[PDB]
Amino acid sequence: SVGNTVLHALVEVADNTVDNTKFVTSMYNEILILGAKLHPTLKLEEITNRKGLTPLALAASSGKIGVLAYILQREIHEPECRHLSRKFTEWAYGPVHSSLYDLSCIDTCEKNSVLEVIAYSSSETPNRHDMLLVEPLNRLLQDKWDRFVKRIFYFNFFVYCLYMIIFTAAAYYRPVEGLPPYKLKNTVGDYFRVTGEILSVSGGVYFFFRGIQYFLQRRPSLKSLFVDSYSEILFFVQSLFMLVSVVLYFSQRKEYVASMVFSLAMGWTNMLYYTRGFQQMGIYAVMIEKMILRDLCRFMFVYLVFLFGFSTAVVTLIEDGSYNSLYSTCLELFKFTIGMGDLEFTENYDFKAVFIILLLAYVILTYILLLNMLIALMGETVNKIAQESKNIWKLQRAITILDTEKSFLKCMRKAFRSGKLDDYRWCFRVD
Amino acid sequence: SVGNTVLHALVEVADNTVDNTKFVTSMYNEILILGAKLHPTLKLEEITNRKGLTPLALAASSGKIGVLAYILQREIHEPECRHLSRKFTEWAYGPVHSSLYDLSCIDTCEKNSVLEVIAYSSSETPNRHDMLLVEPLNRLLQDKWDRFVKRIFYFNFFVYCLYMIIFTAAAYYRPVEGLPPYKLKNTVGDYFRVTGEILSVSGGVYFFFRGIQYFLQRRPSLKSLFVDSYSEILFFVQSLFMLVSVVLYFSQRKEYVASMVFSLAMGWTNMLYYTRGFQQMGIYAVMIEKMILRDLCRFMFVYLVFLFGFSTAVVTLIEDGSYNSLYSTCLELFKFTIGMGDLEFTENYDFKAVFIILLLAYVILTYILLLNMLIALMGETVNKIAQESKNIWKLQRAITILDTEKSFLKCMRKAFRSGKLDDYRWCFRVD
Amino acid sequence: SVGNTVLHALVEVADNTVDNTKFVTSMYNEILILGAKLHPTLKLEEITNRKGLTPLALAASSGKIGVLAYILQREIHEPECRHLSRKFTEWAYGPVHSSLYDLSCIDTCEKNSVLEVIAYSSSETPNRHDMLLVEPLNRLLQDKWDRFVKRIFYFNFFVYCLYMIIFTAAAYYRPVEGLPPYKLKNTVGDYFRVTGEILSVSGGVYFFFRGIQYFLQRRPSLKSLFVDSYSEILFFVQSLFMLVSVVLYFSQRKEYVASMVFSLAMGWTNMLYYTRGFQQMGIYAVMIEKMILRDLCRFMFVYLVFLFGFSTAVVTLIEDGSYNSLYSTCLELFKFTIGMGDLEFTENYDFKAVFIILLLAYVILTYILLLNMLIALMGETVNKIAQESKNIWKLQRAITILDTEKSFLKCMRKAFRSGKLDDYRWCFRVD
Amino acid sequence: SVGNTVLHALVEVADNTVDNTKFVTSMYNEILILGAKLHPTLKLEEITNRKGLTPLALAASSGKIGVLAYILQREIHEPECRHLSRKFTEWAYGPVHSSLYDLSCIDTCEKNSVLEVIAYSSSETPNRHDMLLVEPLNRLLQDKWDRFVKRIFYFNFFVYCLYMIIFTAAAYYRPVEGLPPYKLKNTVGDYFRVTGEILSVSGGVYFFFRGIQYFLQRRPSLKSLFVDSYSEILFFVQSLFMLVSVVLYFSQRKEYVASMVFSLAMGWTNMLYYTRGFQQMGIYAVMIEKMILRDLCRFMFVYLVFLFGFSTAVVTLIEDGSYNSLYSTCLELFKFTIGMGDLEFTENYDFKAVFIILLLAYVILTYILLLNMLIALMGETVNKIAQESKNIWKLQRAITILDTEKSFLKCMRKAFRSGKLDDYRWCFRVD
Ligand SMILES: C=C(C)[C@]12C[C@@H](C)[C@@]34O[C@](Cc5ccccc5)(O[C@@H]1[C@@H]3C=C(COC(=O)Cc1ccc(O)c(OC)c1)C[C@]1(O)C(=O)C(C)=C[C@@H]41)O2
Ligand SMILES: C=C(C)[C@]12C[C@@H](C)[C@@]34O[C@](Cc5ccccc5)(O[C@@H]1[C@@H]3C=C(COC(=O)Cc1ccc(O)c(OC)c1)C[C@]1(O)C(=O)C(C)=C[C@@H]41)O2
Ligand SMILES: C=C(C)[C@]12C[C@@H](C)[C@@]34O[C@](Cc5ccccc5)(O[C@@H]1[C@@H]3C=C(COC(=O)Cc1ccc(O)c(OC)c1)C[C@]1(O)C(=O)C(C)=C[C@@H]41)O2
Ligand SMILES: C=C(C)[C@]12C[C@@H](C)[C@@]34O[C@](Cc5ccccc5)(O[C@@H]1[C@@H]3C=C(COC(=O)Cc1ccc(O)c(OC)c1)C[C@]1(O)C(=O)C(C)=C[C@@H]41)O2
Ligand code: NA
Ligand code: NA
Ligand code: NA
Repeated sequence: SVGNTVLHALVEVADNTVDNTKFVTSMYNEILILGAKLHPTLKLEEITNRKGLTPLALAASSGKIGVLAYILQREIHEPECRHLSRKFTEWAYGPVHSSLYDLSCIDTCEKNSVLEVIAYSSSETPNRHDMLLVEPLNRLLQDKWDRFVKRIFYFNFFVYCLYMIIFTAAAYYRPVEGLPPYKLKNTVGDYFRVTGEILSVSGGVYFFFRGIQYFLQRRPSLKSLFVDSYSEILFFVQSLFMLVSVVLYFSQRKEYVASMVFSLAMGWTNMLYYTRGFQQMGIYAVMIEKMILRDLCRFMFVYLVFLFGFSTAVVTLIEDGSYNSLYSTCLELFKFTIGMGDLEFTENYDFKAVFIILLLAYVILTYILLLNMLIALMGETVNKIAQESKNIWKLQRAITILDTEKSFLKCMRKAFRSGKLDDYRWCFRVD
Repeated sequence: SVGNTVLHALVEVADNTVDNTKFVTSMYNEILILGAKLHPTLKLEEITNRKGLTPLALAASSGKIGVLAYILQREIHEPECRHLSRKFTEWAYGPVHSSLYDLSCIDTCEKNSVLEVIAYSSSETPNRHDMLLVEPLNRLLQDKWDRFVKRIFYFNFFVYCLYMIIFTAAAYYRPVEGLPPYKLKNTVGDYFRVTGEILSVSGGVYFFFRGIQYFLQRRPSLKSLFVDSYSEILFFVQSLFMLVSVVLYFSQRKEYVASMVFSLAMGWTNMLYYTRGFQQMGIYAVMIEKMILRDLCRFMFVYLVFLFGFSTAVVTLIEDGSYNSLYSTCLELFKFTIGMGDLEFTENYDFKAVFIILLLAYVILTYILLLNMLIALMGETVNKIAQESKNIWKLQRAITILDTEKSFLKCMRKAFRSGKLDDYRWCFRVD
Repeated sequence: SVGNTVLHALVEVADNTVDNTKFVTSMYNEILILGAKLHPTLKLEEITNRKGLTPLALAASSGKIGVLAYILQREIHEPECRHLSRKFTEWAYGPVHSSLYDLSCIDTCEKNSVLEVIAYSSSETPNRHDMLLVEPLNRLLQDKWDRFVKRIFYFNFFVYCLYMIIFTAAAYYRPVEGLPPYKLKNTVGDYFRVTGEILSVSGGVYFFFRGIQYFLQRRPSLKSLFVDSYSEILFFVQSLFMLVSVVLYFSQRKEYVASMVFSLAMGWTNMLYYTRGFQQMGIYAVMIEKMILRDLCRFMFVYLVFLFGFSTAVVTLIEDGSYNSLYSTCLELFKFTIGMGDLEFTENYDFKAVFIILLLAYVILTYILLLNMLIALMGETVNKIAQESKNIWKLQRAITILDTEKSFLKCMRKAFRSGKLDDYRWCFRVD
Repeated sequence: SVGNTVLHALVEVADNTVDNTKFVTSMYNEILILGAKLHPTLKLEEITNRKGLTPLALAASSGKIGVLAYILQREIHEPECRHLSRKFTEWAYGPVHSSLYDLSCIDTCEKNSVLEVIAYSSSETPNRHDMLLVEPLNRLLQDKWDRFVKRIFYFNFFVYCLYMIIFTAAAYYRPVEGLPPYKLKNTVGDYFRVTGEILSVSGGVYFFFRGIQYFLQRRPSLKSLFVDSYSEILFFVQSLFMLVSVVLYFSQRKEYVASMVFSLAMGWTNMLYYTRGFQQMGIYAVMIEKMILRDLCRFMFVYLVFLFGFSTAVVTLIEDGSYNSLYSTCLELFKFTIGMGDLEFTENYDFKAVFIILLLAYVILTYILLLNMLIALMGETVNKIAQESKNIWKLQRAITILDTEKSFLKCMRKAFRSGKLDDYRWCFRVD
């Protein structure tokens, strides 16, 4: 009905349990063998459904770990069936076994490769996180990293550091005259300043168009828009602030500074994107992302409810006879959170006992709030957050490898390890 | 002796263990079959005890989850006994099993339904918390939520937000002249102000009478008054502050403001009641409630003992030669807890070493106390607090559904799924 | 060699493991039966060693919980041996079994009873903590609590509250003239003041002599002096401060205030002693004690090493050209711990970069210290600290019951449950 | 190929698992027996590879705890093979077994002893950490500690305390005249000052040469430089600061103070080195070392990225119309971390909303950072950090014993327990 065959149904049946995995594996193997015996001329696994996914691509995209692990490491040691295998063993010693894997459909299917569907999954799949631990995929990604992607990624991080340093210098040394745009001066420092500004705007345009390219190629669902693509959204919003700053700058508004500094701040925090992909340092940025997306909404809602309620109570209580505004009272109550609450910031009230009782209740409740946030987050420290962060680190490495391979910047796409070692299957030697 | 029958004794025997659950289940099944064979004209499970509870209602109210799960999903596949079943399976596929459950006695018994006794239990029962996860009850509550209760609850939350915004505006813009009540002025701003005040008092009266209705219909035991009914108590106390404010306002006392701001503060914090029912955000309000009721007493007693002891020591030590009162010293020592302790807030003493030693001991002991509070709370985070909070979220969802169904605001009570599909058992189709 | 018999050796063999406990139980039963058959006229278990301990008292004092549990609940249902049993079951129903336990040697041996050795042991024994959960002992202690000790303990806590309130009032309203003792005034307030002072000194003398009595009766080893007897030490030191205050007061030194306030502070914190014995509120009172005795020494040593090192570095760096003392610099660096560190508290230096680097290093290191303290304490929260706190709560209840029974304040010692129900064995009915 | 024999390769087989440990045990026993039967005159285990390691030294250095445990406790009870054993039982009681272990190759091999290779390994080995718990090694190290090393270590700690007190006094009382060196005055205070300075520089020279000696003896790889030899690196850097201070002092620079205070601060914090060796107190210093080396880098990178980004945004936003420098803004934003952030530290801007939004975002993000650091560190508290800290404590105790034995300060190296009890195997009695 959906253009698929029995193998896609087999992929759908599996639920990453031992018995169902073995059942699906047995059916998959027997069906492949019988299909080869019935139709030796047909490629059984190359039929794509209406979504353009092969059974291997469907297993990769659907989060079916057992099926993917079986298929990628499938090996056959009987006549009339060796042509259906993907793994081939070259040497068999005690501790080490050297074997050739098939890179076909893993690096490219011309629509949807295995690494692409794994990396660019919706993140709502059951356990895609561990799919990169499968031997051929793990070693392929590590080889791609150590070969050429590592240097390219470090170069991109260095270039981003230069871009941010130039942006910081250009923004720091912005002229303080009124009503932009500003006329240049013959002093060399001003030529360096405008060169830095031009480079900053160029980088902003680059990130803007890269963000548009990402959103058009990925087409986020608008429900998982922030769950995935978080770093891309932050880079795009930083570029949006940069371009709004350019518009305000040429529109003769000093409010361009209001945009620019936000972009500047975002730009520096966007260096955490490059931190992700490091085994030790990337975990921290991953945890920041997950806390902001997942655990910050409820805390900020409850905290702002308490802050607004008690600030409205306090500002109602105080009357002039300084701080008479709701904003000032909100700031004074927020100061308690940062350990700078005066607790006698005004005397412009009647019923001092009421004012002090309100502030003490706010303090006690706010510390209860912070304590409950801590407790709620520490309830998830039993192997959950650590495993999730290591998994996201692996996924970021995979995504970086895929993006760098997509760019290649050399008009040359060849990045295979062993080559076509007839069975031209793009072998991959693993020792 | 208490008007009950053997089935209620069977309910009492069970203790939510596998062996006793199976034993009680076997006895219940055999008793029902034999009773139907002996008295085919009698409804065996409809006999109520002195408390008006059927054996199903007793199992639900008593926290006997195994017996409840057996009864609600009871199915019979033999002649002469099909009329004793509640579950009826109509289709049996691999992944799909479509069945009709019996809603009789779950939505209403005319005195005590299953959902009512589960939701309004004393909370001291063994395992009521997971009773809402039993398939017919979970599906029924989710159906009621998604059907009509979700919109009504969101509307009530929106109306409460409007009420609180109006109250905040009316209280913020209160006149600052002396000796209320204040004469209405012809300016439109004062017409809006008095309209907002009238609406605020109307909402206060509404919450006051709803609190009275809740306490009269529930009749809390005065020992679990705060363990359950916490949100209702907070709403009622907020309304009490509002009405005391009205009395003081018309009694020509400025002290009405002292009441009003507390109500205002409480009103905003009472928005957390609407937060409960959200799977992610409601856990925070649940944790706040549990910490205030359970853990705050211990910490507040120990902290106040240390604060009062050291403040009495300090105020005794200092002598005039500002802060000479016990209240001022208590505030100055409290300031250490919020990171604003001066540690040299006065020089009006002899024995500077004694004063500084007292303050340092207070600081060290207070941080020891806060550390031990953290430790004691973190000792309870091993899958306990999180599970309790998820359970309370489910219970609040059920309570919201029951209250909304009780109101109905349409002079129409019927909210059944499948209707009378002869055996008119108010079927509920689950797929 | 040590005056003991076979039963004491059997007690020593046990190590609170299932197999060794069963072995010791079998040997104890068989040797008791054989001894009764060989010497029917002798009481086998009444022989005491050189320490005055019976085998039951040795098992209780040595922390051999399995042997104690077997002996206290020993029951015999065969002829020629019933006289060797302690438990006597009178009724055996399904949910309830009504039995008589032997209180002989549990309430008194005239030297060392079971409850006395359990409560007043060094606390270094293996599992004295769970010995109070043994059915006869748990029910006996709960019965003693609910019968008469509960009211006496609450009365003592109330009297201590009155004593501390009187002390706080007398010390707060101390005269501010120089050179005590102070001549009285005919105003009634001064008569109340001197009456309060006399009552405060009387309470101090009472606690002084009670502390002496405790230390003479227990004779602490001076190595477990603080691990046990912590509350008694705090009460004794509070009384010592009171008596030193009396001496300084009559010695014409204002330094009596230096003593008095410490006593006052200690007195208020000593209310936590009465908090212990409550299942919930007592936990903090337990945990604080442990943190002071166990976890505070190492943290304070490391923290003071860092504080003193960086304070010496800073005070060396700064030079006059206010804070030039080591004490002032130590206070200014301590202020960082309480969130009140200025970070520019002086400009009296050369090399501002060095000063700021030192302060930033101190801040980062101190927050690492606090973080590592938290981490180390949280590493022991996996059922260890909480269980110890519950156990110490039970032990404090037992100690309170024993002390109250020792006092009795009625010239009447009998507090047995069932009496001499021939075999007059001071029965205790458990249902 | 590497100068080894079969025993070394067999030792390399083990991976500290039960099955491979048993396999290696059986093969090692059979190889030794057959070699003795084939070559009775040869010492089978004395053959060293190109690294100078015996199979025992290889098992110890390679972190093969099971093989080491078997070899060190090897015992033989058959003829023609007793000469191959190391453990010899002298008495066999029920709870006590008194046996003689062979100290040969444990105290010295003349190149690489067992204790030396265990203590001075790279720390990257699988399970060297628990090798010190092997009965002969644990008892030997405890015997060396209690015999003579405990007093020597406490003497060294006392001498270091005197050195640091003298250094603190000499640096505190440094003259405040310009342009060192300072001329000695005839007043006795300056004689004490110059004596203290000479002693401080002498201690610095001592630690400098001891650091060089250590680095020459170990030759760290420069990649594991800080993970092991952290304490020696800190002592060496303290001495480097001392000697740079000496050079600047005689170079007529006041900047010597800039060096001296660092060597003062480090010196006091280097007392934590002596804290290691206490069971309870040393864990804190171990945790500080691990926190600094492992976790501080990533947290400080992310924190400094946020601080620098928002400081650049804020300093760009503010314009003169005080704090106009990036350094001042960085300090003002750092103040939020220590609870002293003003949140209105300047008004020299336009767009107050932008400034306040930036500061609030920085505050919220920084507290998210601290919360995530806490969470990440608490995720590793499930028996991981505590066990590693206890292990490193045991390692430091062993290192202290080895260094003290290396010094001996008595021109006498003999420290064996039982001596040559014929078979002169340097027996060690364990009971
Ligand atoms: C798009 C979103 C969701 C976002 C954009 C801005 C407004 C952001 O605040 C938030 C909301 C916020 C505001 C204030 C405090 C905390 C969170 O979170 C990010 C967003 C969140 C941060 C903090 O997190 C990071 O950017 C670090 C980071 C971690 C992992 C990544 O993969 C990453 O990719 C670039 C970046 C930085 C800001 O962009 C920033 O510099 C300022 C001034 C505000 C931060 O909104
Ligand atoms: C009736 C009780 C028990 C209660 C009423 C008042 C006085 C309360 O303080 C307490 C005690 C207290 C006082 C100061 C600090 C902490 C706790 O807790 C609640 C009560 C507790 C809070 C904080 O908790 C909440 O109301 C949020 C909430 C969570 C879950 C809910 O189901 C809920 O239902 C409305 C509300 C808000 C206050 O009502 C408030 O706004 C002020 C000024 C004080 C709080 O007393
Ligand atoms: C005898 C000891 C060991 C002790 C006596 C004094 C000096 C003490 O500080 C300590 C050390 C100290 C000093 C400063 C901060 C923390 C700890 O701990 C107790 C001692 C510890 C405390 C804090 O702990 C408690 O007394 C609460 C408590 C808990 C459990 C109990 O069984 C108990 O019995 C009375 C008391 C209170 C003080 O006595 C006090 O009021 C002042 C001014 C200092 C405290 O020394
Ligand atoms: C060589 C390193 C790695 C080191 C040397 C200096 C600069 C150090 O800061 C660090 C980095 C640093 C800076 C500021 C805050 C935290 C960490 O960590 C240590 C180093 C770390 C510390 C804190 O840790 C300790 O020395 C305690 C300690 C624990 C365990 C040990 O075995 C130990 O051996 C001596 C010392 C103290 C300093 O030496 C010090 O006194 C000052 C002023 C800075 C600390 O650099
Ligand atoms: Na904290
Ligand atoms: Na924790
Ligand atoms: Na603070």
